[PDB]
Amino acid sequence: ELQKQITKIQNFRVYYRDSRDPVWKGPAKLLWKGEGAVVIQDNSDIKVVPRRKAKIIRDYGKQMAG
Amino acid sequence: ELQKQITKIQNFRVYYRDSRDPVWKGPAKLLWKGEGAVVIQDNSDIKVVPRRKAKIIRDYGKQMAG
Amino acid sequence: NFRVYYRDSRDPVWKGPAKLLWKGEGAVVIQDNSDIKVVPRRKAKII
Amino acid sequence: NFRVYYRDSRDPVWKGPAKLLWKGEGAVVIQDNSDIKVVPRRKAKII
Amino acid sequence: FLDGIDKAQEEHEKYHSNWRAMASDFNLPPVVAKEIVASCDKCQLKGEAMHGQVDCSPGIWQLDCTHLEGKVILVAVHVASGYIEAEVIPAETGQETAYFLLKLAGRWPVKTVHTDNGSNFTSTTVKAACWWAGIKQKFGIPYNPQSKGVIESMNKELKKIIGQVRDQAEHLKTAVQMAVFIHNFKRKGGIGGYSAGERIVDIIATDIQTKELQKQITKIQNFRVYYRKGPAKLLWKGEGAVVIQDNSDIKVVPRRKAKII
Amino acid sequence: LDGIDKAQEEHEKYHSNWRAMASDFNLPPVVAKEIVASCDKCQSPGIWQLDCTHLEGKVILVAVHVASGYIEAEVIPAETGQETAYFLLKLAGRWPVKTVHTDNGSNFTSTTVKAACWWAGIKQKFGVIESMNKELKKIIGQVRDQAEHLKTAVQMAVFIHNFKRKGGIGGYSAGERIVDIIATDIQTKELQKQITKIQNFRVYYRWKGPAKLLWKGEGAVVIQDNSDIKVVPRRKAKIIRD
Amino acid sequence: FLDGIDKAQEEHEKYHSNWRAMASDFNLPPVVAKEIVASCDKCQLKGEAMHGQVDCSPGIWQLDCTHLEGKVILVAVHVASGYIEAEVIPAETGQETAYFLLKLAGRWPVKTVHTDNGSNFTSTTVKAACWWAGIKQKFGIPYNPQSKGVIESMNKELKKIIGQVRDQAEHLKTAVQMAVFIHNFKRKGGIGGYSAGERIVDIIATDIQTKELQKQITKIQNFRVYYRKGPAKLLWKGEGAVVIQDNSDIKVVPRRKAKII
Amino acid sequence: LDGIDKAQEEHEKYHSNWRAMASDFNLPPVVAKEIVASCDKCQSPGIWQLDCTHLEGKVILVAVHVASGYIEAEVIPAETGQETAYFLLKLAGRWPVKTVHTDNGSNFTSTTVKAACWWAGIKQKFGVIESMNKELKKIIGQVRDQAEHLKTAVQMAVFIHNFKRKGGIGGYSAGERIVDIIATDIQTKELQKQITKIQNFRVYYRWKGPAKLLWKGEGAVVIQDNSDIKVVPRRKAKIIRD
DNA sequence: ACTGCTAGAGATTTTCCCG
DNA sequence: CGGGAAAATCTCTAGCA
DNA sequence: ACTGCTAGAGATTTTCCCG
DNA sequence: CGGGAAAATCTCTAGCA
Ligand SMILES: C[C@@H]1CCO[C@H]2Cn3cc(C(=O)NCc4ccc(F)cc4F)c(=O)c(O)c3C(=O)N12
Ligand SMILES: C[C@@H]1CCO[C@H]2Cn3cc(C(=O)NCc4ccc(F)cc4F)c(=O)c(O)c3C(=O)N12
Ligand SMILES: [Mg+2]
Ligand SMILES: [Mg+2]
Ligand SMILES: [Mg+2]
Ligand SMILES: [Mg+2]
Ligand SMILES: [Zn+2]
Ligand SMILES: [Zn+2]
Repeated sequence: ELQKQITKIQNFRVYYRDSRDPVWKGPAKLLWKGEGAVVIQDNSDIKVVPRRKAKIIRDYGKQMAG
Repeated sequence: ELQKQITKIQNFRVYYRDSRDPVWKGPAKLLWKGEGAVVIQDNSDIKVVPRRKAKIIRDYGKQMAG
Repeated sequence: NFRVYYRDSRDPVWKGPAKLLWKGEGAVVIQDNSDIKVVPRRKAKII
Repeated sequence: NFRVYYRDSRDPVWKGPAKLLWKGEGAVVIQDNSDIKVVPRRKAKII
Repeated sequence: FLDGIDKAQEEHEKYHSNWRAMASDFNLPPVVAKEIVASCDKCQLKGEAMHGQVDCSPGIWQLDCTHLEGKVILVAVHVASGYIEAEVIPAETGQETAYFLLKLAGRWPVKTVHTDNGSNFTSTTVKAACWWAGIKQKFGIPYNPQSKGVIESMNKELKKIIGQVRDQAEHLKTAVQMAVFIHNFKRKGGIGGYSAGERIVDIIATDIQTKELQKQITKIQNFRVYYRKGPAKLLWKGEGAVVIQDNSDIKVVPRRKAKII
Repeated sequence: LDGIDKAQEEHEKYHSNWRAMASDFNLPPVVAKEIVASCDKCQSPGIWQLDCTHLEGKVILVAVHVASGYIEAEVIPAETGQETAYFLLKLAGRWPVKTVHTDNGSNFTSTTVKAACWWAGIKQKFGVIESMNKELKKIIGQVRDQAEHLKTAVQMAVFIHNFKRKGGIGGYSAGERIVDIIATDIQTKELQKQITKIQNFRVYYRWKGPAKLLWKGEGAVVIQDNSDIKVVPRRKAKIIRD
Repeated sequence: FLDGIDKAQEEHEKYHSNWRAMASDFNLPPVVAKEIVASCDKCQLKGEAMHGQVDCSPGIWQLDCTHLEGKVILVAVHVASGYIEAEVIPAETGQETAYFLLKLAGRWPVKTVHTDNGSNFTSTTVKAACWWAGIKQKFGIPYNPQSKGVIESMNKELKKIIGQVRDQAEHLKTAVQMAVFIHNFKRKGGIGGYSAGERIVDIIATDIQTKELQKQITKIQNFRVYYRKGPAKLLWKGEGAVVIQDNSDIKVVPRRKAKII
Repeated sequence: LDGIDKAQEEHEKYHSNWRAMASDFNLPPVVAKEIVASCDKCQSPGIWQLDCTHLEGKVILVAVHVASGYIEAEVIPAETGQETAYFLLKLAGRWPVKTVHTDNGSNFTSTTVKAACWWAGIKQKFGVIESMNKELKKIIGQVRDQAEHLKTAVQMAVFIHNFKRKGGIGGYSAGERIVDIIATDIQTKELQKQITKIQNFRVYYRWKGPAKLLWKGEGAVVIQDNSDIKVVPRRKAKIIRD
């Protein structure tokens, strides 16, 4: 029921940036999504990210390669 | 006689750069000087440097602070 | 409070000091002689 | 040998291929239709 | 150095010496020298050495006009994917800009538009069109093309492809449409090795999908968490950490000192 | 991996598709696709439909993505091949257009339209478009008074149709539906790429004969021998190219 | 993929696809896709992403002209120290440039000059003046101000100080001379926390001193070294390393496998 | 450090200066300067001399750095205070000019020259210049034919004097000599800065009374107590500001 | 109260393929 | 486990005018 | 065969001063 | 040995037009 939803949210990849770094930080792992903040998992490090800074995709592609 | 000359050459500080790095590398230590190449000591690492890339000074103020 | 010094949009001359009204990531909002202005942090200095 | 492709001094259009005659740190010397030219490595590509 | 500051002040009133010169010469501490330079209006001449970051929410487009061979090309980019839409228009007028935007918003979901302050964009026509199709208009800082860096770089790229294909077409508008096709489907790279077309489809589908999934989770998962403080809604929990949202303030706390009810 | 036998049993009970196995028992999509392709008893996103419509003495070019009902329309100065070709070139640079279905007409059967189709890699073929033109005209009448010129009303009707009208299974817009359909299509093309990549290899395990490579992972290699998918450790297998 | 290359070629002949698009689509190896892009002349559109390094030998000056309030300011910088000399001249002519250079070379030791290709610099007058005072003229690549980055940045800095002091002077030439004084003696930083004036004095004195010391060492220290090869002059030795110069090729070798005679 | 007593003996035998000790027995310059300053029995780079010269009906402004004999000259349109002031402002922005010695004249005793001297921090004072003007004129005559206008011959003579004529102790040019003199002067000002920095401290060691801080290093602190320089370990001493 | 970015070209550092 | 080879990642630039 | 650089403004990381 | 404070070092930008 619910754990399926949690893990499916979990399959979504999050690219994001921080305040002063122009480089986009590698795919994290989507944990929660709100109207303005995204909560991710970047190398066993949970960060919260402003929505305006996070590009969220699935990577159709990585997914079909498993 | 001669060792005085060697150590005096040794007191001279060499700033220098390498082929693709725009940053000037901190004061090395002048070992030999020729018409086109300079031989220095940069952190127990002997390098040869094109003259056109090496600025050589004494640091009059380091010298008078000993 | 803070003084703000800032290049205006096109003019090359630096103006100021102005009051800081707001500071964001990337831009500031300043008041210089009853004239609210929004300057990039690249074109401004806060003391 | 190498082909060289290069922005000329002011013209925005890329020219080439030309022969490599010399390569330095920072610049190259090229021949394009009996016309020796000295181009910055920023404005040139060697294949 | 109480005596030197007066000498360092009169001197700076003439030469405007950087803090290092005054510290060396008048034997002042670095903080005092910096304080002398810091209070001279005639020395505040340089801004901060950083760059901002433009918004990349899945609903924001950057629009600009650009010129090529006497014609005006109107260009949009979807910021998150790099997906472009362009069109040779006959005039940088508000009528031709409002019609272009009405077409964009009827094709893709457009929430905010970000442009400079050129007249075609600051029109009442573009404003009533954005109003009709619920679009929010952001205007960057005047004469700050950096605020629209995405669309400006896309101008660069669009014109590069147009130069590559121009000989395959008679008229410029055909070259422009071919370049839009080429950028959208024939160039792969970026975050998921994608083309801009695939990437925008992913960004839009992901947005739909995750919003749905979360509506479902929050309809099912109903809990209140007390930590350290008062009650706080539970967002997600796992691996010895419990992200909560209290009083519209998201925070991550360790699993200890946090009880779920 | 461990549930491959369970997935095989599942397919022999309900004839479900590979996506179901991949979502349920956690299998790489190539392995699920192989399981669903092993049973003979168990055996669109790029087609657009084009047509012209006339309204108040002006011609509207209408293109409908049939799989979704998503519509792209504009007013054109004249029913010419130049205008049909410019429309088509705009459409293909914005949505992946593989096939266009048109009626027997002049604009659509023109060397310039043919040249645009050839440059963009679009195949041509000569009651959906009729009904959805009717609905387009209905919305154009519903909003005509909100715009002076006809092209603004046409684009306002396009907007309303693609995003303000809702129906079907779960009530989605045509924009929602086309995005999901194109996303499924990108998934499909990616899985086809992965298959076309791996099917050029053979595997030797424990040696036994040749065996088709399906999936290749960190500490396992899923293969196929005599119509029977089997997992072997990587160190005990050798992969070659043929 | 032998079959796909033909399809990837005909396609690139139309869309000019980057290597990633063709590799993804036509299932080609990355090397083969890159080879397809690499042979299309219509895709060679970008140069190398580096920068050269200008010469900094103690005898090279960079000269440029610059404009301020209708007047022409002729500027020189000593590249190694940042020491500037400037002057409001009445015309960017060869006569006023040759006279300026004759004065510079009579004040400081000037070996090479590096300028752009403006007419005042490519004159026969500037050439005969450089010839009279044994100066070598380098001309950078045409329309490459990067080759003269030092003097160009010094133009920036000179004009900034001129703006700071302009109100203290009536005429521009006075403002210019004050700005030269201020940059040369009232701004400290760089390699030895120096002002440009002190730094140039150090660079010139060091050059004299070390050339002398080495003439003396090489007059005294006379040895031939055999390593691994033939004889080789010994330059310096110490700490398990013996830098030698064989056939005009300096090399550092470890102390082992190297005998001094 | 260990040779401080040897340096003290050396100064009592030959009255040599601090630079000799610092170069010989390896001592920080403040400590050598202290040793040389402890014996009472053992007790220019910025002065320029200006004058005008007349040649072929034109006035040459000549400035000679007296310590070296290095010359800076140009032709000026007129013997005015504006031209003398512009000359002076150019000279001080290029060489460290502290004091100018001029004859009793108009150009040199002008409010504009005075204002230029005040802005640049130059003190004014009203047979070197005469002899070196003679030599300047000699070179100007030697090279006059190699240049049409007089100012080119004046700058060619400046060049020759500053760099092609050689004499004195070891045969140096005026440019060589002024560079060495200014370099010695920068050394001198730096050692004065270090003294003026350290003399605002007192040291307590082993406690004993106050003691002047001389040098402060990594594992030692050289001080002075009762006119006797002494070295103490850092851990056994405490430095304060007074 | 708002904000540089992009895509290619060489260089460097991970990742992999089989003895 | 170890080089060699390939791929991924990093570094940096022009143009957008 | 020739070549981006400089100086200031915030940020980060060493170095130091004494318990 | 250890924080706190200071200094040195690093990072990055505009203008040179
Ligand atoms: C009259 C409208 C409104 C008011 O201002 C003008 C002038 N302008 C100038 C540039 C420009 O200078 N691009 C070069 C650039 C430099 C740096 C960077 F980060 C990005 C860049 F594009 C534009 O692009 C642009 O669209 C306009 C324009 O539209 N207008
Ligand atoms: C007629 C002479 C000879 C032939 O070319 C022209 C035109 N020119 C143009 C610039 C210029 O564009 N500076 C901006 C800049 C940009 C980048 C950078 F790295 C350094 C920079 F200074 C000059 O500075 C300059 O002196 C000249 C000049 O003298 N001439
Ligand atoms: Mg614009
Ligand atoms: Mg623009
Ligand atoms: Mg120039
Ligand atoms: Mg210039
Ligand atoms: Zn100031
Ligand atoms: Zn191509």
